Amino acid sequence: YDYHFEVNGTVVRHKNKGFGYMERFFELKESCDERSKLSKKQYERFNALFNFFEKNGVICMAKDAGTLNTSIEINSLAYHGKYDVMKKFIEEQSVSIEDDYKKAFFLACLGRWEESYDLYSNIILNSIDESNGCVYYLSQINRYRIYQSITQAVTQFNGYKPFTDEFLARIEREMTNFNIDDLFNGMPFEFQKKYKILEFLSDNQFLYDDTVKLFELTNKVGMSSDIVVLLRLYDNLRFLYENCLWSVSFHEFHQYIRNSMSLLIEKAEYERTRDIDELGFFMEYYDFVNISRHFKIDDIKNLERSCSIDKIRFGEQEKIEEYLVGIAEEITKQFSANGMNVVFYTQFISEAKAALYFAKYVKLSEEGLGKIVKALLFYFPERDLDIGKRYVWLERLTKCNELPKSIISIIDDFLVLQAEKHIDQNYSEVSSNGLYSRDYGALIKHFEKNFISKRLSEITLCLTQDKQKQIDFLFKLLPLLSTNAKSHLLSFKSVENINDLMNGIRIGLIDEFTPEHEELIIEYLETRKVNYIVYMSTFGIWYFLEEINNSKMEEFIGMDDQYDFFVDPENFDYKKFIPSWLKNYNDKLLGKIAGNKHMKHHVIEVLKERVKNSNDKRYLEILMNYFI
Amino acid sequence: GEKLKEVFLMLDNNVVECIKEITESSRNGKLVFFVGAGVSTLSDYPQWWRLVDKYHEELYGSPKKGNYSSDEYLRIPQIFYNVKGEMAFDGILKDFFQVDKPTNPIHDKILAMNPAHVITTNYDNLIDTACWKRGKYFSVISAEEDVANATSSRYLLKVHGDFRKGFKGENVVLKEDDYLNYDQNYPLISNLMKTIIATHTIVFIGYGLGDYNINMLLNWVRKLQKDSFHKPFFIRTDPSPIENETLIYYENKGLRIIDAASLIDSNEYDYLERYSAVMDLLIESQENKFITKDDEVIDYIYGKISPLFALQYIRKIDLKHVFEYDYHFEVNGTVVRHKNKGFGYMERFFELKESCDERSKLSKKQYERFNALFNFFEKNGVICMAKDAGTLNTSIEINSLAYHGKYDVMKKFIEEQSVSIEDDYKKAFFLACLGRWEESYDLYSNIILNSIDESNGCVYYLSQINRYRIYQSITQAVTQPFTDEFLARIEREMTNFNIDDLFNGMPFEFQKKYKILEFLSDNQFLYDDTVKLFELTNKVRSEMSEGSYSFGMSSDIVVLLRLYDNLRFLYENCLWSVSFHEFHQYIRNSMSLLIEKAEYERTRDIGFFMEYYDFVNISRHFKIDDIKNLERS
Amino acid sequence: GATHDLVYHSKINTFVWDVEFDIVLELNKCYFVKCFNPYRINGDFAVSSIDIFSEGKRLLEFNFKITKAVHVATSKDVTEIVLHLSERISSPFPIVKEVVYL
Repeated sequence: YDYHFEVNGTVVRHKNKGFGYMERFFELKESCDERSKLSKKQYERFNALFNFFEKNGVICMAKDAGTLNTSIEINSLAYHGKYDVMKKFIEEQSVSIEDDYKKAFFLACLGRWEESYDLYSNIILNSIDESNGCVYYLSQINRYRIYQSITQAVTQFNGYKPFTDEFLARIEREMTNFNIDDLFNGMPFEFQKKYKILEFLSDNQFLYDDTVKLFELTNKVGMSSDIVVLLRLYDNLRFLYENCLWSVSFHEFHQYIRNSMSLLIEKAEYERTRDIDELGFFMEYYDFVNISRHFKIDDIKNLERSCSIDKIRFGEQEKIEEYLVGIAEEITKQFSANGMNVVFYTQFISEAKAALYFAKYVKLSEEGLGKIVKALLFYFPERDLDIGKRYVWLERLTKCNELPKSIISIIDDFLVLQAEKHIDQNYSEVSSNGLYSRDYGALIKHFEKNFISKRLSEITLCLTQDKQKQIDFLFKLLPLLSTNAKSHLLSFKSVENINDLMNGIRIGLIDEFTPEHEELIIEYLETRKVNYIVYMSTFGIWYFLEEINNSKMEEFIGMDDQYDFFVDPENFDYKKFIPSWLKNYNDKLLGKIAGNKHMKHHVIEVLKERVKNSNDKRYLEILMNYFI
Repeated sequence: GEKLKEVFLMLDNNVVECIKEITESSRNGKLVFFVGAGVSTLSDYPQWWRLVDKYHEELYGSPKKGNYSSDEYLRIPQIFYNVKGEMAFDGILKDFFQVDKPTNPIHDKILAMNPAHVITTNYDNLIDTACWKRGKYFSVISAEEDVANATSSRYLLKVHGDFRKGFKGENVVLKEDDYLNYDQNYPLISNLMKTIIATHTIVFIGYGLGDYNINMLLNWVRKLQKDSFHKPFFIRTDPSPIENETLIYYENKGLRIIDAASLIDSNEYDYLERYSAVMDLLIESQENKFITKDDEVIDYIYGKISPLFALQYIRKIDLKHVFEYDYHFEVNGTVVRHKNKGFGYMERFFELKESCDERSKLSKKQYERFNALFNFFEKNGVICMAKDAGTLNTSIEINSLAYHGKYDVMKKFIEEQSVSIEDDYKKAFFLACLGRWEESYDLYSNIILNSIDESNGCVYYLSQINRYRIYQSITQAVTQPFTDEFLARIEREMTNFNIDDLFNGMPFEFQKKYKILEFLSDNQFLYDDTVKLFELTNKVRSEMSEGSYSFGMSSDIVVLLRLYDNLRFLYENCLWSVSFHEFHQYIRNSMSLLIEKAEYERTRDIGFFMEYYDFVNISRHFKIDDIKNLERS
Repeated sequence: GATHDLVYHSKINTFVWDVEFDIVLELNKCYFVKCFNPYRINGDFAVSSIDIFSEGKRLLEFNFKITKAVHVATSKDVTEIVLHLSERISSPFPIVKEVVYL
């Protein structure tokens, strides 16, 4: 409490009733003539202290301020996700005990919790007397933290097989009643004096003051505390990973970056939407990493929902491309083989799903997009992404990008693989979402509608009758074929279905619309009339959109009031127009109903009635963004 | 698990009394084990006679034929040391004692009783490395210069040396001449051991009643006074049961023998079931499993709650730490079990609540104890188990004149004369609230001067805290009112007040009975509830955008009833920590997110009835600009 | 008697609550999920899409008078309750056991 060290490298005085020793130290920094005046041993001490203060990011007094360029540079292989070089450091032989301490933390990160536990023990056994104390004190803490990760880890893995029961018995009889609250109180006389800043690490909840400052953000908010808070994230986070602390893996730290990044994103959103008079948050690489790792996918969804990431831009996009291609090759090499540390798989798959989900917004190259799309389609494991969820992620990766024909080749390869896997007549096709492989075909038709598949053409040159699933699946993959093989699949022509011409035939096919299906609609509606004196909206919309061509519909007024709402808009009683009926229609319809005036002004009055009376915001958004 | 219970049923009075003394001495933390050779030799550790055997092998050649008495265990090495010298003697010492033998479970059972000190006569590294595997720093004090550099107050006193500093005969006590003039080679270790023995409860384990250390200490305790010391215990694990004349003689010598062979049935070689037999009899005596009488559970509950009859309100997340992690006390009056490996004493207590016939079965003093505990549990808002739930009508009723704003009646209470020290404590808090900070400071001082010895401790501990808090309100208040003489007086009075050691210096009874009253001597203590407010703001803020009109239970009400638990705890026990800014931020942030939260659940359209106490809390713990911004967003 | 789980997702006017249907449209163990993709590419003109399960897709011709509906937890045939939620709501599939919200 002789100074207040603020997070920009600027030091102010507080209660230094003394010489002003740091002020004299900075005077010794700039002045060259003063450094000659000292003695040689204190000159070398001055150089070591100089390297200290330049390294830890404290540059000057607050008297002489200036270009306060603040930038975090985490020099730790565990943070960036470089899992290869970590392994290559582990199997190398160490010639120092401090190299062992890092090596231990690295294979703590890789899910190799047993060998890291033992290496935490050997450092304690072999650096006890006096190195500095720090690689005897911290390694004992890290052994207890990795004990808590193993013990809590096998709690719910059982209630698939993480560790042997002998090791669980050994660490139970070893760490039986470990009290951490007296470890520093039992460190010797030199350690307690020189390192009475290293005692919060032996404390359970220690990251809570910064939380209370986040409330000052959320409460009643030039320069602001925003940047300060962000540079405090970048101070705590940098302190854990660079001194190789295993306290990063617990849930206190995860809640910390969760809450902190949540309120800075919502905060910069809030300052962006202070616009009721007067018509930044640049999101560098480290923020892309922190969102990809310390969130879950549902968190990133909710950051898309409330705050809007349209305004948010992304920089350093080449290293973002390097992190993404690193995730792609790592999930590739982990699932081109039998390699599965179950623990490391769980933590890595959280980072991987979140990273690609949040990699919608960044821009990539062609070969990088090829690598991520290939790893997302082929080598990505099951039970985490289903084939509709893969369409969500891939749809994100292809929405804001113009598809450069190589992704069309890769998705074509995935379609060939799905066609070669629907041969067995037991295939399930999960994607409980409702999205299926027909949508992959629709995506290709959305970007390159003139695409012809070669191997699917050959497969439809070899489907006689025998493989029924493969026929039906390839029928849902209709428009990407060649005409002769197309007719060869159209050996099995449709049935007398109506909306199972849509549900059974989910490939459009109103472009090919037979005249007897007008007649079949006539037959259907006259049976519904003779049974009416004793699905539907789809063809009512089809008559309203004028995709079909028949004037038989006019004599069928009264069977369905939706159908009455779409056949005759002028003679429709808008007094009995049910509102519900407006949330189930998409933009093409809600966007061509506004084209029909007799409909449009009546639904303007009833939507003003429901928005004014109730408090719906679906009807409010339809009242704002499509109609008027 | 059943046989040990049956052994507890078949124990006589005396042994049971001894077990009660031991579990008392552990639960205060005054328990000091005096272990020996026996607890080490079940780790297959090299015993001393084998060393004497190999010494005889290099001394007289051929093996010795028959008996080894006492002094041959000292003389045959001594002869060896005078013939072959230091170095070769160290050689056999290395070759025999460079071992890596594992740790017995009886070292674990010793280290499960929370010992203050551990005294020993071994030469191993078993029990200290067992402590390094644990977290309990016992400063291993083996030599005289280890005493002056002792870094803790929990010792590990190897009173004959260790081979920690080399396998040499200089550092350990092995030969006849070494045990002879011991008290002029190691004068300080014995002073510390006799100090610990005089100030604790010494329990012998691992010895036989012929051991020279035991009879040496018994010579010293016969040199002492009669009523000064405490009679030590002696766990006896011998193959033969103890005889009656050895019993009469050694009980009159000063020990208190608990035998292990006359308590269970065992064999001639099965030591470990007798060590674990009596030692686990101590441990499951701590685990309350032997408590089965209804009278006993009343004794237990009254033993843990009759401290708290002085306080006006007790939080639910403090009563969780009275019965330490045996239940989870949730804020609706419903109690669930968590880690109660025992009788289920609270379940039996609620069975004693509804059943009228059971209340007659108890004794009269425990009937009145039952009525006092009954008034406790109805007052603090804990009504029943979570098995029998029902109409959980929860309502806060703060009975404090400072909360409601009744400033008139406060004054009228202050100028009235008080006839109790607890009326003074309230009276002090009231004129702390009225801005009369000087007279409240002095009345905080007079209670300390005049309730010091033993009222309950609470109106000596809390009033000292409240004096320091009103000092911090005066000192921070004149920063940005009072005469300068009073500022000088409280500056020379409260000059370097450390609050972080006040409870650590409260006596033995206060630290045990009120180890829920130590967060009040801590600066930031209201921060866990803050982290729960983020669970609100997180993904139960994720349901407005989907229109989910759900109608279930949420943590919202729980959070609100946690406001109404902390707030009620401060005002009703008259705590001046309400006036600071941590508490103001607490109700600010908490009410902000509950108002925005109920707004959020209201606008999921694609209650929050606001009673009197919420009107008060908004009017007092906000500023006007806050209430504006609650009108805005 | 399981109203403590009844949610009324009302962008698509459903009642997301885990029942297990027994149908006549004759099968057993049925449960329903629904989409919310209004930006669907070539997948009719509707926002939602039912994906009927029979321990897997049934691969759809559907009228479905409801025959037996049982709650998962207390098993409490909630038949009439489901009928009540069909007596008010004029959308297909009132009880839909999950909603994806694309």
